[PDB]
Amino acid sequence: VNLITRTQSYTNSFTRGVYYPDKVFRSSVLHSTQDLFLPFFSNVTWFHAIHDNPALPFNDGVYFASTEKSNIIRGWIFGTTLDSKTQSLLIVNNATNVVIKVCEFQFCNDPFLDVESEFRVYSSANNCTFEYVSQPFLMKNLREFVFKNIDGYFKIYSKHTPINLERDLPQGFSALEPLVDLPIGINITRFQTLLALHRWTAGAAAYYVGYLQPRTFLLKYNENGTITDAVDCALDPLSETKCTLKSFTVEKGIYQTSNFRVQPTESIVRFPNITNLCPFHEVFNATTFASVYAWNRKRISNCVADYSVIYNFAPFFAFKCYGVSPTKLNDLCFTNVYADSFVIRGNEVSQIAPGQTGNIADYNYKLPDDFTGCVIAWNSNKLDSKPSGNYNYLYRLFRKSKLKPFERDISTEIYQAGNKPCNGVAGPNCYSPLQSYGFRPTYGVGHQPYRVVVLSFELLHAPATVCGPKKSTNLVKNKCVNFNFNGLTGTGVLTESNKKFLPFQQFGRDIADTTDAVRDPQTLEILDITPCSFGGVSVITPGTNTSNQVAVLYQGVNCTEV
Amino acid sequence: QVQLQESGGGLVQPGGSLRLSCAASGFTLDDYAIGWFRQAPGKEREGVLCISASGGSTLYADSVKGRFTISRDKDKNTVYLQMNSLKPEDTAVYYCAAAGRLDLGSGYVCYGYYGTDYWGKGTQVTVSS
Ligand SMILES: *[C@@H]1O[C@H](CO)[C@@H](O)[C@H](O)[C@H]1NC(C)=O
Ligand SMILES: *[C@@H]1O[C@H](CO)[C@@H](O)[C@H](O)[C@H]1NC(C)=O
Repeated sequence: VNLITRTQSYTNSFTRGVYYPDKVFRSSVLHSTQDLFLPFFSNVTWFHAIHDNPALPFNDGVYFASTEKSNIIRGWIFGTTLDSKTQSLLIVNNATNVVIKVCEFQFCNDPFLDVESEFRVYSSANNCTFEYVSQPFLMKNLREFVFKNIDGYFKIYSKHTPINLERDLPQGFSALEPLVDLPIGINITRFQTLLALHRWTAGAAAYYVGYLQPRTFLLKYNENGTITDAVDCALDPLSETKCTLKSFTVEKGIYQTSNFRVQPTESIVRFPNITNLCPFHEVFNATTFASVYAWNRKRISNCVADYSVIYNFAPFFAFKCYGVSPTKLNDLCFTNVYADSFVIRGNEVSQIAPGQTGNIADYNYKLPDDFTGCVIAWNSNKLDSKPSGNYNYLYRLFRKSKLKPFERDISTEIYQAGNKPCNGVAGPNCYSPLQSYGFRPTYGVGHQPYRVVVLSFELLHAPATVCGPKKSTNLVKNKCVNFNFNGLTGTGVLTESNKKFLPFQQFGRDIADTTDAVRDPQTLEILDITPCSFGGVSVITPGTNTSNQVAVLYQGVNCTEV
Repeated sequence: QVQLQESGGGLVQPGGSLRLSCAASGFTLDDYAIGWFRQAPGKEREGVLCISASGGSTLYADSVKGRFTISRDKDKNTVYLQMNSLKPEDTAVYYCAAAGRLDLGSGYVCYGYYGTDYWGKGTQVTVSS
């Protein structure tokens, strides 16, 4: 039942949430690490619940804080959608022990503790994978916890600090000490916190929730090994100077911290030239399909292959492809397409697949085991079946050896299965390796004729010619943008090239062994390339004993671009 | 696939000459017996000429023996019919047809008459008389 409401205020993070990055002792040294932390002076949602959408996202990790003293808060739940369709975490605190479970429980709109039952938390557990029991963690005070999940490993750090009567988060420092690690290894996008109410009875609670980011931190250990101060590396340029110089004091002078560049924003698409469209209507529906032993082959190039209109040409069910996807055929671009249309038996429809053997395969039609393409088969019982029985269709039956991939046999003769020569007469041990298909409208599903069209695509080895109508949106003329050109990945600010690339020229090499003019195949336009604006950053500041004010100087760039 | 289309014809004086040819496109049968047929308005259609596919064994009709010359070319898969000494009784709608050979008693014998698998649109041959 819905009986709880919640309000959200907001506050600053000040400087909190620094946990011992590694369980290693040091002394009187400064250590620089890179890990997940709470960036300083960040955004905090002060939640106040009173008796609601407890769907709080999890992101990468969570920092939780509370100041209640009645032990009203208990346990946590983690998951991605929190239904019975997926697993979820069941870390529940208790005055005696602590229990963690992973199963596809069914949580209601607001799980809670009856208080000592969890039926309202979840109806049942069906397919469970992990269980664990241990000693409980929770034992005028401020209680801080940090939970994270890295490489399928769930780690919790905690700290209980004493606080005076202060309204907001106190200043100073307080390290977090590790407590727990477990191997769960699931995706978790959000989390919920459980409350226990006696019976119900009115209650109130308040807490702070924050999210963490991967940053580089610097920490100062004292002579006993307890962290007393830390410095962020991405807060303000002075902090960057402190991180680079590796000290807590900066003297008067000028220092160099890092560089700056203009980031790319978009991407540029340059397809092959387009003038015409592929004639798909003359292959799938022509009132004629060649025999299986002598199959037709049509070459398709220099046109746009609209596979979407294929469904409107033949009454088939769906595509089946091996090296490509039916829905992704409008993006990939191929230099050549091959169409092979024929008629086979209903039970022989399953006989077209890599790594298969049959009478049709090794004697009529063979494809490489590395086939990259699609096959479309549809029944044609209303056109290739006659009351008297169709006789035009023939298929080979006897052959001396198996057919190689993409090989056809049309030559006819009298097959010999005896020592004596056939001598052109089909007598003893002399047969005809060509049998006519028996098609009738009264036959079964597996014996009805089926029209099969095989489309084979050639990968990007030659200049591409066949793919969908992708617009070559010109990359404006003054944008720091990346570009993908037929396998070449690059970036820069790119204008129109005034260079006179003679019709054969497609790429321009600079003095420094790199491209400075590129070519779009869609329209014969050559494009000029220059590097994106970039430079260095320096900091001018007096000694730290005087003031923290600094000045930032960008090298070689006027105040016109960032 | 298998489609038969004819060419030639028209109106000619008695004793003239004509050439009629029907082209067989898409044919795939190994052995078959194609035949030519004519039908004057008011009479039943009947076979005219037919030759063997393997070697070209000439078979002619009594009424049109000698006057009707037939030739089969495998290069274009078409049958050429030559007409001469035309008579008023030759006025009919001429058709071309294709059918397979009869396989009875472990032998190869070409059979025409009725029971033809495919037929063409046909042409009209008229004698001025
Ligand atoms: C905290 O979050 C609110 C909600 O977006 C935001 O408007 C506010 O600026 C944030 N506070 C600070 C100090 O950035
Ligand atoms: C470190 O421990 C010693 C005794 O073990 C103690 O005298 C000293 O005060 C401790 N350091 C700090 C900073 O309190």
